[PDB]
Amino acid sequence: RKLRRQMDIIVSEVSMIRDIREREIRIYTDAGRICRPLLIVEKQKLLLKKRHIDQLKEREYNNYSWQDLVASGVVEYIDTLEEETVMLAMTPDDLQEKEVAYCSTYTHCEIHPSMILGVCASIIPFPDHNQSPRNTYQSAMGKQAMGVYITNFHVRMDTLAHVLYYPQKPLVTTRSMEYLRFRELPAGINSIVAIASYTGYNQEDSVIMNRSAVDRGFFRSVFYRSYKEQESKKGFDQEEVFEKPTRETCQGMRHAIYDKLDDDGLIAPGVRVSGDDVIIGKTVTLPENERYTKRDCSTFLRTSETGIVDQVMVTLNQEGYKFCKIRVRSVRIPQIGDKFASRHGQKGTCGIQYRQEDMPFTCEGITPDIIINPHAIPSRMTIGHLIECLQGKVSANKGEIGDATPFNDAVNVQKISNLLSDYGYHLRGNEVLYNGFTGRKITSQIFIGPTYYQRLKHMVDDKIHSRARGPIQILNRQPMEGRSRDGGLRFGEMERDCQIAHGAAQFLRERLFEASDPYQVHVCNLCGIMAIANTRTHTYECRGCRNKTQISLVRMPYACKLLFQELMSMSIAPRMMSV
Amino acid sequence: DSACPLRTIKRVQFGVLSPDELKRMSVTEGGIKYPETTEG
Amino acid sequence: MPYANQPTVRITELTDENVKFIIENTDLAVANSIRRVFIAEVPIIAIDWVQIDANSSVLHDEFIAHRLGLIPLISDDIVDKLQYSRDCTCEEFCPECSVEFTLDVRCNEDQTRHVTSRDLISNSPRVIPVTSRNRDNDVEQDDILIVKLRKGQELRLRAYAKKGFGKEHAKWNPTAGVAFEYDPDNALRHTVYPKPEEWPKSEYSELDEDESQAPYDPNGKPERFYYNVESCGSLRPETIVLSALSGLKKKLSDLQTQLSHEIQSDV
Amino acid sequence: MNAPPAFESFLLFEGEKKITINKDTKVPNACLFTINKEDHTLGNIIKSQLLKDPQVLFAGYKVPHPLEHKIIIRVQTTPDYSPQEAFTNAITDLISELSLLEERFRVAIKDKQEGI
Amino acid sequence: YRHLALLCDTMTCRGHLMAITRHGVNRQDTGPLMKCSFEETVDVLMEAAAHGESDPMKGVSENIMLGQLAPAGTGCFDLLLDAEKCKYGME
Amino acid sequence: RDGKLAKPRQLHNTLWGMVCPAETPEGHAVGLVKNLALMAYISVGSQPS
Amino acid sequence: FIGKIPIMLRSTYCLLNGLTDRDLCELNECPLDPGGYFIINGSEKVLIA
Amino acid sequence: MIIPVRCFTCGKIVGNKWEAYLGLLQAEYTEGDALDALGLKRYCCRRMLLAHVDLIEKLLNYAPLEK
Amino acid sequence: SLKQRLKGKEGRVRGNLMGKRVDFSARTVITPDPNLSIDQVGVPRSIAANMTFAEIVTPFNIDRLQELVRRGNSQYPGAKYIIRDNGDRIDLRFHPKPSDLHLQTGYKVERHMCDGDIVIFNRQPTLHKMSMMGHRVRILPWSTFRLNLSVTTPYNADFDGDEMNLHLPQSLETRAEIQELAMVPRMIVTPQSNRPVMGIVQDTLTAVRKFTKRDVFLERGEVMNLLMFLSTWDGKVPQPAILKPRPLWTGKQIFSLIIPGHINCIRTHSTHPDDEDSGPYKHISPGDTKVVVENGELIMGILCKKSLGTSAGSLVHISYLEMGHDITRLFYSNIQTVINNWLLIEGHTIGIGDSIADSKTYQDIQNTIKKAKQDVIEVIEKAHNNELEPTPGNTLRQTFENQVNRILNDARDKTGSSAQKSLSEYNNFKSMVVSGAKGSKINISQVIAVVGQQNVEGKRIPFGFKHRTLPHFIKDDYGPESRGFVENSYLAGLTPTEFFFHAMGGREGLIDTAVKTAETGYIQRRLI
Amino acid sequence: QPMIYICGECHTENEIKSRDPIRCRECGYRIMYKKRTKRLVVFDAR
Ligand SMILES: [Mg+2]
Ligand SMILES: [Mg+2]
Ligand SMILES: [Zn+2]
Ligand SMILES: [Zn+2]
Ligand SMILES: [Zn+2]
Ligand SMILES: [Zn+2]
Repeated sequence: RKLRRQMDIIVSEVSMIRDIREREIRIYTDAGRICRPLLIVEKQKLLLKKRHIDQLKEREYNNYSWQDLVASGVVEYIDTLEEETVMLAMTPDDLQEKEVAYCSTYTHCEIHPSMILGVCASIIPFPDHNQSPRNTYQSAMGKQAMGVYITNFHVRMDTLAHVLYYPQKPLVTTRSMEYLRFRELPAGINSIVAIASYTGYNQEDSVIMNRSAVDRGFFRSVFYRSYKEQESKKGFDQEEVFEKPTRETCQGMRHAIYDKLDDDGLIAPGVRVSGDDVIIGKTVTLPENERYTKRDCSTFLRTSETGIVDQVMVTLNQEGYKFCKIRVRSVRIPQIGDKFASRHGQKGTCGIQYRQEDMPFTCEGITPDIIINPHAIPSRMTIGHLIECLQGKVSANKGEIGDATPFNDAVNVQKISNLLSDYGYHLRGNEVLYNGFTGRKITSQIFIGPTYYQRLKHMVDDKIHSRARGPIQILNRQPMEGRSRDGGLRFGEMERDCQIAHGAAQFLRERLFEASDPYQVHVCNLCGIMAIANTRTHTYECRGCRNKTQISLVRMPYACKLLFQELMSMSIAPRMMSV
Repeated sequence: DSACPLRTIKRVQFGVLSPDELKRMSVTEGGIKYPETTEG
Repeated sequence: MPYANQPTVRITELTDENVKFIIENTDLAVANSIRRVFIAEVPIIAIDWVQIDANSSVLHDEFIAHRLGLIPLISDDIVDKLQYSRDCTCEEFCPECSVEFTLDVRCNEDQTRHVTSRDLISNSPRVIPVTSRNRDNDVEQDDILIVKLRKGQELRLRAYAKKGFGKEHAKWNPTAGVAFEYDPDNALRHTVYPKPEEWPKSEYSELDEDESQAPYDPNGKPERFYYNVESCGSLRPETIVLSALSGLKKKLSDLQTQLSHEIQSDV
Repeated sequence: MNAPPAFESFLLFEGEKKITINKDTKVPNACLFTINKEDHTLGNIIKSQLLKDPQVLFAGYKVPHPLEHKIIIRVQTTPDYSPQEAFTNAITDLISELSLLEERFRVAIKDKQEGI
Repeated sequence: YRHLALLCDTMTCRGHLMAITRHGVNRQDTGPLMKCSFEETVDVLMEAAAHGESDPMKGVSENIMLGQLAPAGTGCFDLLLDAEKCKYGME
Repeated sequence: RDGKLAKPRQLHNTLWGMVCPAETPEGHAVGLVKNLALMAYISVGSQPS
Repeated sequence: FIGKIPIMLRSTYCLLNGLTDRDLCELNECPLDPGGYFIINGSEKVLIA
Repeated sequence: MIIPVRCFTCGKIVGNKWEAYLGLLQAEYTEGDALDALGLKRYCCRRMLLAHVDLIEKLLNYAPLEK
Repeated sequence: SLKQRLKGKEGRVRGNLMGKRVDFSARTVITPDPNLSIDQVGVPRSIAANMTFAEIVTPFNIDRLQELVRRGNSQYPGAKYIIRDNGDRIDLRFHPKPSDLHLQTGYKVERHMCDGDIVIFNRQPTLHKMSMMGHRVRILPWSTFRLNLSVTTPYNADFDGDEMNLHLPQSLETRAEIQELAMVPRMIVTPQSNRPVMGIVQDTLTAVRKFTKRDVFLERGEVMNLLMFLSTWDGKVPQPAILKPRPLWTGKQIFSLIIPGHINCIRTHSTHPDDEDSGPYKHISPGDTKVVVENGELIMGILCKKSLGTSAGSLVHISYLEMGHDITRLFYSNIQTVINNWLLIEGHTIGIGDSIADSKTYQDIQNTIKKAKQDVIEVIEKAHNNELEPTPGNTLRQTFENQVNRILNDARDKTGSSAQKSLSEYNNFKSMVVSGAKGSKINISQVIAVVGQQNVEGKRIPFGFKHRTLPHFIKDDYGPESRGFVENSYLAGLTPTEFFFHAMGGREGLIDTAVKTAETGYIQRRLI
Repeated sequence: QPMIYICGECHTENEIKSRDPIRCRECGYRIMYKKRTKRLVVFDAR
């Protein structure tokens, strides 16, 4: 250890584990050991002294860095096998002092306990007041929020992007945020939330969002898709070329408006594409043997994607061909359906958007931007949400970004309450509100304050399906995805079981026969083999028995027809015996 | 169409498909003998 | 019609950015409705048609269009002589239902060119300048840094401003914050404070320091409704209040004329 | 996108009528008023002035759906006074109220501007 | 109690203590189309073919498969038409 | 099958400061996909001569 | 010549290893992007431990 | 990405008060006194500047594709 | 290899034959809508302009259906196809002169879905019979489905991103089948448990609890505004409870005008003293605990989950049994509307003012938790002195764990009882728990009390760190703080050891949720 | 006026035809961006 704290064996992970009772020493020098930086405690006294903190404070002027701290032997890397041989203190302020002695031989000391939390879990403020499942749910949702994901997003051409218009720093921030660079690239807005049950449209995890707010920029976002198209020449004379396929003088126009395409074959930037629009135009050449030789193979935009063209790029890929990438920009305003979620593990969907005149208001015209329901708090015990609203109130009034470092004994709820009462509000954070519909005061006093909400990337315009009678498959003649977004919904075994339970034979018949795959087959009464040769000259005939009089009609799924045919193809003869 | 308006299948009897029945039922008279799809 | 109210109003502040007035001897419904027509149905002029024919700014086109439509426009006395662009007998614009704007800025210097309100040049001198460009004869006052653009980036747009209610969009919302308060000492007990002592004391309260609430007034009802409007520059406060009252009068009179047509059309 | 244009909340569509008048057969003198393309700005004032009468036994209003633009006001009156008369008298009372208040407010603005 | 009763009685109905699963239906007299669905459609199908069995098509899954009105629920009965009553019904 | 069904999804006392206790996919891969703590560093490798 | 080993972005052997913020911007790169992802056929790939 | 033109909650035109705010900050003024000095006197009109990432500056450091 | 075409999942018999993909289906996120009856769903205009319904032209429908054909696919209420006698389909978009199209008797007109159609609504995973109930449509504009709140309990739906499937029947026989067999009013009482499957839910429930208190008095304007909302109303305002000094209607009166018909019931509010029914005041309750609905009028009581939600003998249950499905489904859209508009005047919130208790109670909590730790130390000393005797049938470790766990659990229970007796009638936690909306007594504890022992696999936090639980504790530490006990509240924070231990406790719950999600339909498939 | 493209690194309007060596002049960079359209697009400022 005396060597590893200066230099002979790499101050980095060369663990030394002396297992006393077992009588072994185990020195590991290999890749894959998760180490951890921990201070050193010699004789119940830290090796870190004010000289080190002062030298580190003047970091930019000195050449004193973390490496000079590790060379000085005050911080060493303890891996896990060495951790089962050391006695730690969480905070030096205690656990190194005198009382009825818990431990008199400490060996190390945590730098700060909030370093057991990862990146996506260091965002959540007051993560010690929340329930742990909610903290994991936040570590999940915090990876699905919208924001400036990187600064150079105007020169990235990514398949899917999302840029929140006006993001904000948090007001109640964890002190480990300046290292994840969240003040630089945030992912939310500091909405004024009020835990009220205003009119009913926020029950069961739902939110009432101010329409005036969303109409002044609150939570707008752009959705930058990016399509791709290569210009291949695979077989000789099977050349594909970017070119506006005009009309006859080329075949396969597919009946779409090609007005947008420039002569090159690519739409120009700033042209409001739509559903029945073609973005790229290719014309592959026929084999020149057996219209002109140019077929039409033009990329079509799906109706689920609309917007305006932002960039058009042309270049040679590594395969050498010409290769383009268009970028279609779409502005999304938050509306009924979109998912918003706090930093504390509470997700909801906007159920209605009232206007400023209709929302509640305090004595000073402050209207809530979001009204989450109270029923979300008790069964989830996210009491870090409440404290976050309170600290955000005190912060917005005072003027300093509040501190919500997880394990800090100088941020008590009582202190936040006194700070808030020092500024003219109710100390617990409640305020008397009014009802914008009528004007009367709401009897109970609604909890209101600025909390940090996020816009998740689950917008409802990306989730609507609807199939009336659409594209059918070639083999099974079951429904299939097409141009429009919907190809169908499965009527699985569980739904079949439920409809069996109801007793609805007719609806189950419709769902499994007449809404998926209806078919009529002519079958021979004598031999159940359906190989009748029906004709519009009215000659029903069964080769196999020499019988043209005993043919009957049978309705059955084309799936059942294909099954009986794939069976007949194995010499298994299924005989639909109508008698 | 007009062939004994639709009757519902009441039984499905399984069996092996004889050679004579398959030959009589087949629509290719001689049987497929040219491995190519189309010539001209 | 022998059942009307005779209200009394007295003002307490008339700054060029807010008015504070107490409306006495009125019903609560009428007070809340006057507030709602402050926030919702007072007509203001704002941009509602942008055509960006040159944009190199790091902000995209919809961003500039939005941020530009949320610029406030002096709409003091030329909103009563404009007609909603729907009832105009014209095609999409005219000097009677619009105010044409233009913008043309490119940064040819190294230091960033802050594009401001001043850069928006209008077609009508007094009808609308962009606010924060009130006058020069009488602070940066760039009503927004609408875009910051570096060397080589340009911005050319052509904006038209129509007249609108605030129910159509938050653009045409004259008021910043409409404050409302009645019974500041909680006499009617329309809120039932738990621990009435911790609650702060209203600005309009008339209560000693030892007392927390006012005693219960069983017979009384809401009266003496307090207000404090503000302005986004687009319309002076006094005019906001007057136009709200005129708009409510017009709403009710249109309702009455349609009701008369309906009653007389029926038996 | 199924998102209504914001101008639907105050503009009549094709020939849809601004105010319609039915009669409910539950009680003797009641009358339902469907006011179209309005909201609480014009509901609660009419209700709270239809209620200061000594002859209107029932004044109340309802916005049946907040995503739709409609209100219904129900007025039941004494066997002398008709509901139509009660509604029209309430609307005239409100217009007189607001006219008085506008004149008072002009006087007050001028007084504050100059007399002080 | 109805549901526990019916499930226990279904399990203990053939005297055995049948594993009420695919292992159970493999040891019943259900037709080839029923067991066709469970695990290995082609093997039970070929076995039933070489032997020449028949599926009476009285089950529910068979009629549901062949796109016909399942013998249970709204389909348990058949409807006719009445002439003498249709006399009383001019218009 | 290399890990002989030793319960891997549980949080182990050994994960202190090496893996975040509150970051794991809430679906089927619960406890399997773990994220690294904020000060956790992996050894790079050193010859033992 | 024996091949082309992929290069981890912002490693010591990248074209971005010792460049400042302004240089990164001149090469059109975010000075906050961490590094640690290969670029294989245009798509960034990260190697999960 | 740039200082919003209006407070989301109370509509107060706040887009003109950001360069003045940065000026006051580089003038030894604290954030509370700077916000009160600029007239912002509510939660909402204050959170617009108190918590605002000004990314257009780190987004202007990239050269433009048009010359 | 044909045998492989006919094989397991994605095969024919199971994939393309038993469970197919169906036409006339939609799916979008669910969002609440308290203004819709329990038998109604709100479909956007896109999903309604896509889906159609084949309607036959009888001489009754002929003018209307020709107007619909005239409108065309473009405008919303229109038609997509016209199917002639022989069965040949005409596409209303590609006719050169659509006006020339004349329809006769027998033609079909596939018309866009319109308000009043029946659709089957499903939430995967469809477990019980009450997960494919059928509703009427109401086309109200925004791009999300919208269903009432009392219908969230059947579907097990919460409006945090759930999608729900809409199937539109396409014939009169199937529409009638669903109308007379599967509608949501006909599926209130489940045959599985003799219970109502859908009862009043959280917000309306806390609101009715606060509304049926005997101290709630309404006045003229409020009672008229509320009566405006209940659809089954005679039109006669009842004579108020308090007449002079001022006309004041009580809450139970207005609630008596929404009880359907003459229902007779007797129930018990949650906060009912057990010995209240034994001494005097047995029928004049001093806290309104006893609910007595006698002849349709709420004579006395305070309503809660034990009185109008998903329970045997409930007011909703006997409402169904006695008055029929239609009157009962009117009994749900009147409670919701009335009380959910009264909630605008009353209001409900939750704040830090409720997650705090008075100082005396916080000191009582701390004193109990100190005594508990001292007694655990006493047990540990008896164990290290070898004076502990094994309880009959258990080892010494087992009796040690039993005694320490009994002390800790009695500590948590007494701490929680003191916490719950520290509350005020105006507290909102207590309102939501004595109502029935959400939260249990254990949560009111864990917010102002000890959080409690964190068990993992049914035991205290193991010695997974070589005879310790974490490197901060010394070896052989069986004390409370060293193996799970979290003495701090949620308001007072969690010390870093307690936070890791609480995470160790909650990971088991997440794993349990994962395994239950994996096993949802296993037994059901196996024994269907 | 043929299709006008812009070089990603020297920022010059290159104006190349249908058949084209997509490289740029005076700077051989293959990456090229198309120029914004000249048909007007109208944004509602809301
Ligand atoms: Mg769910
Ligand atoms: Mg739920
Ligand atoms: Zn035959
Ligand atoms: Zn005009
Ligand atoms: Zn504000
Ligand atoms: Zn070039």
